[PDB]
Amino acid sequence: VGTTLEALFQ
Amino acid sequence: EEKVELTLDPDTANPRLILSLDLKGVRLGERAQDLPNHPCRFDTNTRVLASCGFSSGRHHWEVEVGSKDGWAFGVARESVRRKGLTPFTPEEGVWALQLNGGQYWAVTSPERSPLSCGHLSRVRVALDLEVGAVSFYAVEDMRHLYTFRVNFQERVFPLFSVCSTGTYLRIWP
Repeated sequence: VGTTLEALFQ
Repeated sequence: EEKVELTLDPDTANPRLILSLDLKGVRLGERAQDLPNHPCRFDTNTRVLASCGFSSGRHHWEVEVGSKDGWAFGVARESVRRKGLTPFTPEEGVWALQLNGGQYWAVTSPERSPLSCGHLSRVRVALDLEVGAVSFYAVEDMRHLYTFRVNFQERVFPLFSVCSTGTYLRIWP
């Protein structure tokens, strides 16, 4: 579930 | 509709973003620079807006996109939260395409919408505040990629985000 790591800061 | 010539607003930009001198291109640098304080500056999410937003009418622009993961772009409502970590979702005020995990998405929420649209090099973003829509097309054949339907209630800005150091976005002439 949720985003990949760096993608959380998109 | 109306073609618009956009420039990135460096006071909105997350301080890790590297903006070209002509204010068309954006990539992600390693570490933040000591940039001046502004309420409009995204301090956590890796975002930047154009300097010009739109309150009425139809407008379009083009965006050249990198081939590696890490970008997302489209539009944001002006009230998108700038301070603190926000979700990159429509309910938080961003309507965007994204290259992530090796494939393209329209960032719908709670589940993103995967696209089958070949390779993207340049994309036309068409904002229609009359009917309430934001649409994306591949420039080379005008193939339709996705349309978000939203009856916008405030000023809407071109939005760009880069969360990985190996890719870029560029407003394209």
